[PDB]
Amino acid sequence: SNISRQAYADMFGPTVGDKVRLADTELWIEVEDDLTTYGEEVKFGGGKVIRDGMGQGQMLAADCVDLVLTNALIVDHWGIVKADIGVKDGRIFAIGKAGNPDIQPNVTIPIGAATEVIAAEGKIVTAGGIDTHIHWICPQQAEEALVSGVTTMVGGGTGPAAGTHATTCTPGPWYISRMLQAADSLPVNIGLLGKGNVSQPDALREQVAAGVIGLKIHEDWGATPAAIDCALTVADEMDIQVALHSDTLNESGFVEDTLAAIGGRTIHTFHTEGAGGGHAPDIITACAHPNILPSSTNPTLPYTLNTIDEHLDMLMAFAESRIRRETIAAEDVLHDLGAFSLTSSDSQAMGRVGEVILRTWQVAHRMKVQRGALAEETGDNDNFRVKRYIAKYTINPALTHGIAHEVGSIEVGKLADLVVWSPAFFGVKPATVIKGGMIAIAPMGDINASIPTPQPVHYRPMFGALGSARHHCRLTFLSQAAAANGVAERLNLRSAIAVVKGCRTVQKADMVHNSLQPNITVDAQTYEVRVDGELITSEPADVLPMAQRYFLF
Amino acid sequence: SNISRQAYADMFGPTVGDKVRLADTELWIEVEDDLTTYGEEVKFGGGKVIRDGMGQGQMLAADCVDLVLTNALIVDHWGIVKADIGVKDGRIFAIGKAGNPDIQPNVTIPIGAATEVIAAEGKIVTAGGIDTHIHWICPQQAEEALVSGVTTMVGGGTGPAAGTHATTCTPGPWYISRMLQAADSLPVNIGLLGKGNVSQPDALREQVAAGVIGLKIHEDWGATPAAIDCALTVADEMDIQVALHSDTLNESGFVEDTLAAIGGRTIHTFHTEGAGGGHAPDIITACAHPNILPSSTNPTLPYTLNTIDEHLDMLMAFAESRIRRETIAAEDVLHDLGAFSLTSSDSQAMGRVGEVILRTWQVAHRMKVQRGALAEETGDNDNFRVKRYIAKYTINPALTHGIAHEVGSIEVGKLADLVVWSPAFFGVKPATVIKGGMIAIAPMGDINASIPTPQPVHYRPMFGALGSARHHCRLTFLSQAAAANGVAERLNLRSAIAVVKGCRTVQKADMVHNSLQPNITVDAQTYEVRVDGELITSEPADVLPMAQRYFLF
Amino acid sequence: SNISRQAYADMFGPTVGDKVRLADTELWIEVEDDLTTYGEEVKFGGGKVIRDGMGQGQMLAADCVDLVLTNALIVDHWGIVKADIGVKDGRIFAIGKAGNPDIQPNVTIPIGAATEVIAAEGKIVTAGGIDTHIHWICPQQAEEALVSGVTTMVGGGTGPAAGTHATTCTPGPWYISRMLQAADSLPVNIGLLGKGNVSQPDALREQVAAGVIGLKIHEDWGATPAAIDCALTVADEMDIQVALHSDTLNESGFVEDTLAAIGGRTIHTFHTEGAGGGHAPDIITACAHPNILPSSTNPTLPYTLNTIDEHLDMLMAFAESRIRRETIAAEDVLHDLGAFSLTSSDSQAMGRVGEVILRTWQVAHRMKVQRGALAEETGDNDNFRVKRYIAKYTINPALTHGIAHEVGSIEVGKLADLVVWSPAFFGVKPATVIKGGMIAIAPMGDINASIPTPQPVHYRPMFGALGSARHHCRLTFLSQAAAANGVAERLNLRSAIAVVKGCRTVQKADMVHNSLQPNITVDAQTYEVRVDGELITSEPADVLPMAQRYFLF
Amino acid sequence: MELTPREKDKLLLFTAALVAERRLARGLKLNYPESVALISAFIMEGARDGKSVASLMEEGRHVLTREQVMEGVPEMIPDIQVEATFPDGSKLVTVHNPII
Amino acid sequence: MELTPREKDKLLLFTAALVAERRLARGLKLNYPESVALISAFIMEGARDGKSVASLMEEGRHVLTREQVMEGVPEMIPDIQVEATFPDGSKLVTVHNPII
Amino acid sequence: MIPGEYHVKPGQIALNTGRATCRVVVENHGDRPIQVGSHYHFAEVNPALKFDRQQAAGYRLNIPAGTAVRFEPGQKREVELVAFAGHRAVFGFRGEVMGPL
Ligand code: NI
Ligand code: NI
Ligand code: NI
Ligand code: NI
Ligand code: NI
Ligand code: NI
Repeated sequence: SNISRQAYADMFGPTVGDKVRLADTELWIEVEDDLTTYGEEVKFGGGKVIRDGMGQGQMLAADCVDLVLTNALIVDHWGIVKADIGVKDGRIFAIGKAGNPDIQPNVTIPIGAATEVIAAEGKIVTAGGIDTHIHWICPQQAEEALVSGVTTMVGGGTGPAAGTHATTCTPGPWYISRMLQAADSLPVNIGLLGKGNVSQPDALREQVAAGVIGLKIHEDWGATPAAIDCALTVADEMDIQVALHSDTLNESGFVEDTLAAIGGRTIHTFHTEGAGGGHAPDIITACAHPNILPSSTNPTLPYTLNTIDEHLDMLMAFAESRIRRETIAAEDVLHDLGAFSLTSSDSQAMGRVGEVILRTWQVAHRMKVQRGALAEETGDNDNFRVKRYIAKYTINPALTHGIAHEVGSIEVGKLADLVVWSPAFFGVKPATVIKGGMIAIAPMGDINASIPTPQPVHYRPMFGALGSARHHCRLTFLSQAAAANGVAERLNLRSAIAVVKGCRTVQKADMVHNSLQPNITVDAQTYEVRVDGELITSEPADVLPMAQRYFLF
Repeated sequence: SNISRQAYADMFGPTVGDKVRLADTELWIEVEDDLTTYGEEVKFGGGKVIRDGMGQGQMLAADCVDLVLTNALIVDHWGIVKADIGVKDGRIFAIGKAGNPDIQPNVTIPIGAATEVIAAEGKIVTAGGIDTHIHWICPQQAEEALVSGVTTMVGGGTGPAAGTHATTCTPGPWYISRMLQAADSLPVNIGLLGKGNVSQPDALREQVAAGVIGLKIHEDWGATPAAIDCALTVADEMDIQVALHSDTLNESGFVEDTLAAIGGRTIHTFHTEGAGGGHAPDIITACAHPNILPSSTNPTLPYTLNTIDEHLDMLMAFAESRIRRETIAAEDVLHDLGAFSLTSSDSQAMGRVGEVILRTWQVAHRMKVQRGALAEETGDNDNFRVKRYIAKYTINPALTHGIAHEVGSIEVGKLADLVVWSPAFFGVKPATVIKGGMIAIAPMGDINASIPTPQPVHYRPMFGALGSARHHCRLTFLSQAAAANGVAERLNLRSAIAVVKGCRTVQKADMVHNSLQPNITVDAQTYEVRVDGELITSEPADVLPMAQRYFLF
Repeated sequence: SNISRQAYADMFGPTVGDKVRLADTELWIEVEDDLTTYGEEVKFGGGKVIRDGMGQGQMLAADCVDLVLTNALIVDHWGIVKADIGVKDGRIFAIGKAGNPDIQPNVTIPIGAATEVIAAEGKIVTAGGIDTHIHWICPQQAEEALVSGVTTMVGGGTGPAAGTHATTCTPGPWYISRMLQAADSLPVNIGLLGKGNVSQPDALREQVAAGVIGLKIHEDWGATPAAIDCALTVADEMDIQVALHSDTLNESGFVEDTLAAIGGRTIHTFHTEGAGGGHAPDIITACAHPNILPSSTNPTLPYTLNTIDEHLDMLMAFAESRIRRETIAAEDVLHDLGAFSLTSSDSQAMGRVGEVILRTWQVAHRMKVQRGALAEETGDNDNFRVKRYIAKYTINPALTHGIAHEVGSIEVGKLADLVVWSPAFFGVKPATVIKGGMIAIAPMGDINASIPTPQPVHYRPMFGALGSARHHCRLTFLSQAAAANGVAERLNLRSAIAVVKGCRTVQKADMVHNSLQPNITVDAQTYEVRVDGELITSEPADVLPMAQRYFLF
Repeated sequence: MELTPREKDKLLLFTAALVAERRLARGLKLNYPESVALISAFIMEGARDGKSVASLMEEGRHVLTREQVMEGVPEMIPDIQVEATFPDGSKLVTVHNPII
Repeated sequence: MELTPREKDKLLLFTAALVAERRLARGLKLNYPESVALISAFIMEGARDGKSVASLMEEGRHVLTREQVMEGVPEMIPDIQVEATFPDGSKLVTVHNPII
Repeated sequence: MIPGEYHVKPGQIALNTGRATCRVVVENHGDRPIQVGSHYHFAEVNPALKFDRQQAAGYRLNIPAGTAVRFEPGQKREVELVAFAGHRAVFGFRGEVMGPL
């Protein structure tokens, strides 16, 4: 039997060689591989394949996956392939060919009576996003982020308090405890950051032992060389990550002094470009060092017509020293080259919590338009650029904070945090958001309707976000010390617990597709950014995709 | 002393002989009996009867009911009577005459210091509805159903997944466990259905042992004779119910073949008419058998002008074999005759979750208009028709799934799940919804207002739907096996637990007021339904009551 | 160095001698004292004071406060002073001068790494309000009250039931238990009232032992001399408070008879003016007795043009005996003189749950306008009037119900329930509401915005109102007996527990700034109120502040 | 704006009234919720203008007549109640038998 | 009014449509959510007037044309579905390729 | 057609049939109004009401349950009483009986 590739694409989604446009951008992905056996694809429906004795086997629950995402077009740092996805015990079981071994060939993902089915033919499946720059200003941010496709949130705060408005810090044991408890009510995996600004190591150890998976050094609390050193010392001791927002005022020294204080120790620099904070006007030079894991906040991504104008007030003498067109324009290119490895929000403190994914793709769109194909690109597609950019908000953030053994990518053994997208709405509005094996939130039509599709259709929380179900499907990250001291039992945390590790050994070279260490310099007077003497710059966009075509406001 | 019957009706509600119009329909009920003693009725208010030493006695909490619904007009399968209702320990204590035995005569329901009062004079009180065809596509369905007056929901699903969109199945142990846990957050009693489509009995036993109170056989998973037999075998073993959605395609055989496979064993046939699924075009003939408990989904109730037109797309060659004007028109009459015993929704999979009660009464209205009084009717009222129809969504569903020992009717010892209605809004918008002795949801006006009546008035959750209170007032149904294996403790379920029993011994004859087994045939070419050779049909309604007069949209 | 007082006021808020207008009223407060050391004030921000080694010390968590509210203008019954507030372990640690003892002088509140900061410069900080007349008609009332600044709610009810609509009673053990459990879900401290109307003491003891912190005597349940006596006897036994709503009908006797029945025992008279219930037309004379703690409900505060007209229907022969212009006008003055000690709502039963604070200040505004300065006033300010009126909804209610050891005022050792206000919106819309050391609710702008200030800005729940965090920050009040019998463990209550004590020993003299016992009489025919023969009256307001300038509807 | 729950709650009533207002304009006979919404919104705007409670209790009975609403609707609405912020604070306005 | 969840839910759609309606009036080319809202509200009012399902399925395809919406928008909307209370109860109206 | 309308059959209802009744003249000597409810023990009403208390022993007002009779200051009127039933045990009110009778 034969079938035209078009009819095939309509029935089971695209296959090897077929290209798909990501939303309304100019980025095109091409299916690199297909793990199916033509003619043996699994489809669910009346008279279709997944039925007793046919595509569904006679095996017991222990011998079959709990969930199968059929004919999914995976987009991950390791590849863009067409395959079936098996989920078991809340984790990624396998990526391959689903079906019944009794009558079907090459079945690697067994479907049985205990198997639920999610039809993904014609859909793009990605790992949940991970935002490592969250200001816990309000609990509502969690749902906003979940809706956008971000399944893990790392940050600090106690609520709408002055300290939190400005920094990602959950100050001391009492607040840390309270926030760990409140975390059980939120539908995303969470990790907290404590206040790392202190020159007494015991004050820091207490916080780590209390539960935080990292320490935030912020200039508002005093980002001095003494404070920085003290935080890194405790970090090397307790295997936790340090996030830095350097001395913008150059009060205690310049950028090189801070770099000296850090002493080659691992550190994650927040908003490395500078607008969101850091030594004026050259904190961006930090991305040249091997021990630096650099990320960007999202208001500056990408450089557009209104960027500069809006930034002055979101900030409001050091304003015009902080907001620079030169470094802002360069930042986009540095992302395209792999010099900047992560993207984050900086939620409600110069950042948009639900625009991390959206903005990263807009930067990719703009760079393709301005610079063309990347040197690593093969074939007539943007596969490598896509892999480079998706890594910025998935695997890299996960490596940076020592949680990549649990989440960050679609790999066997990791927690099943997946986002299903329709090509037309990729990176803007997802079709399904799965937390730990359960749909946590998805667009839903009229509740009293005969079908789930009638209007109005808006995102509503599902069973994966309800009480005990939620606890079983989310993770609360603790520091090894906190886990050992039995914090989870003492606070009576009800969610699953995961411990962070490998925060001190990760380096720039470990950043997937984003390990560039450029010989970058910044002119002290003109603020011009140069890599190997070449000027790095770009043009501001007048109109962007993934914008006015999708939003009501 | 004397008092005119009209003034009496205004003060304590109607009495023996008085008739009341159900909403804006043509159905009239007549008060058959009154359990009061004229002059000794209990009324609450300033200077009224329920006061210390007067209508309120000096007994301790153990010797008086927790709640009394005064002067209620009960409408149940067993009668339409005027009486006081006593509720104790979350259950129905008694139906009779409330008051203080110290000074009042014939007091059967003692009112004391521990007695709360709900004024029901001029109100109709009914048992909470029970929907046995729920697709757990989204948690929001629970509130929608509660608002309509449905207090118990039986079905399957894991959320907005392809399998759930199509079938009422909660596939395997893991999903079953997760959904049982999520159930603790919903304000309705719940029972889950697993995937019954498999030819290996152990795969089914696992699900029953996991927690399900039934198994759903759906053609989308393969409703073959082998699968059907395997499900029924396990059902007879574990005392659980089987719900069937037969082979529409006639792939494995015709209707008679399926009937053969069932082998006289008890089975609940979903949407027996056919439009919602089943052997084309004669699955409706199933209602002639004694081992069949037949129910209808609600989109086809009642037959109207737009019915056929809307159904084609809600379905979208076998479309015109599935959607038939002939069987649809006959279905209404079969309900009026007692050949179809239950009504359900088929929520968001060709059914409206909040229209189960509403549609059942519209069918009754239309049938009275077209066929006049029933042969069982006595007096100039529609009492019997009302009792026949109310049984369709209360007691019958409860018997069908082995939970009638807990809910389903207003009888002593059963869980106190009651709905208070104002005659003008009967079956459309309830005045109060009581779950296990506590008001779970009711219409509420301005929260800052001087009284609870100012606008805007819309349904809002009450204390009976809050945290631990909710757990104490709702029931999670488990299979005898699951209960024995200690599933509730293992999953740490916080709600009350009830076990299903008597699912295999119930038969068509046991259906209250709906035990007709007609000699029904369906013409293979014309699709005409005939009972004893007589053609069964009806006319489509152009306008219906309980519609545009009550809804804003 | 020097600085102009104006620039100072703009930077750190007003200081000694500076006056501030409360909202849009005519009431002016003057800063009486300032606990700072000019030049050593603590400010948070980039380059500001609270930074490592500077305003932030090197002490461990145990040696520093968890939270500091900087440069706050406190307004409390004991004073209107400018100072820093330290909060530790969910309680008020100290009021004084915050900072780092290493380099700063006079530091009494230590700031360390574990210290979160809330900037209160230019803000007024007050204790959370306490409403002792709550009808638990619906859970939504809790959020409404919290938003207004009321952190503690005392009352009774089971939901929208007839008994609750009319009285503040949670009838019997079963309902009491259920409501205690439901309380864990609400973001305010709660205490329940049982039905005190019974002539059998054991029926009352059961309720107290069940969990209630008081008993409500309501005429609708029979406010007879026998019932009253029985309730007070049990009250003196179990150390709980009695709330009274006397016999309006004069059925069992007149006001003097009720007073006789009470026999000099402590009792809290609800809505003492009369409109909301009580002996017609002289229940107001109750405020002359030493054992009476009198309060007002809020619909009558203050006397305005529409007051009388609206009241007839909110009530609907004894209507015109209950609603009297004479007693209503006098009530405002009696409040100004300190004859009436408390203010409450009477939520949804002739009272507005979110207008307790707002109305109290409107009465103060109107009285200043009509009567000028109080005799106790010193200086050209309204400091004493402010202290007299703020005590009416904070400390006095707390003393009246035996919970002043936990809440009611901003004093060391008490639970940290504070409300931050901007002068322009004082008593109308608060900036921050802190429950037990955590922000429970506050106005919040666009969740996806770059800052928390963009529109729309509306009150949204914060972390202090989430799951376990909420439980750790709220209090459930139990009677000593209930606490002893282990009710909290039996019901498995998850919130913190506090026990009431000192309810029988409190008297009119103990009411802060409101201990006046006037020789008051009421003319039986004309209803005119006279104190020492002088006529007490006032003029109805045509327009009031804290009204149309702040609300959208 | 710092909208409180009650302000946001009234926004619902206001919008419900917009629905009715447009349908009345089309020449349709209003149903139960439409009528209640329309008359309520009228009174709220009345309090905004500063009319007295006494005045609105009367004016509210002339918003919709029996010929502008579906059969039975008038009987389903024995009265309408709503609160709004008058110049002198929140007040309850009760219109008895608003539709005649 | 005793508004049920579904009635309140539709109020959202109605308001979403008001937004689109005003922008269409300004002469703007509508985007994805604006289009879906506008056409849906049209059908709801249609059911209020009492038009049949059959009639609305056709009428809905003439509310917005390809020249009144942003590029790609028509392709993003293969169909629109909404339910409303017809004189004979709730019915589903599905408009296929509403924008041409 | 009126949604939820009643169709009350014409006629009357006889209240408290077969119970001993008695009439008494009552006069309000107080300066404030007094209102009594249908089930209140009449012998223990407000002391300002002058009447034969001894005859009112064990009796309440023979009127529709829930209603009440009002006595303005100085008002004199004849009321009909009906005897309590049940155990005929009186508890509460002004605390004058607190036991059977
Ligand atoms: Ni920063
Ligand atoms: Ni930040
Ligand atoms: Ni089906
Ligand atoms: Ni179904
Ligand atoms: Ni009262
Ligand atoms: Ni009250």
